Amino acid sequence: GGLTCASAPQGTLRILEGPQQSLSGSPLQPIPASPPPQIPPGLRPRFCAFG
Amino acid sequence: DLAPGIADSLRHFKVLREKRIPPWMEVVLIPMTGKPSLYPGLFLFTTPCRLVRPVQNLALGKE
Repeated sequence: GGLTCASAPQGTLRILEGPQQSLSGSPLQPIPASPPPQIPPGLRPRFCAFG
Repeated sequence: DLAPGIADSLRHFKVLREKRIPPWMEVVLIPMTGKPSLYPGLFLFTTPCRLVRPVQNLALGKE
């Protein structure tokens, strides 16, 4: 009436919960790159010679 | 063969602030080859004294 060893298991199942990968879009930056410093339009000379 | 997917899943949780993964957990996965490289294994640090720095996570754009 006691507990005895039974037949060895024939296989093992290991369960884990996993989600999946999306598409590669690689959206690097809101406003991207190093935007260049640049000329103010027209500007004009702010200096003249004497005479 | 589950370590890569696990590291990527854990990195996606911290970026999107899902689960309870701290926004700053370091999911590290030092791969193992046959070469005498650093000891293999998946570490996960969340302690209060490490240095961190922001980087724009591509494929999610989520800093």
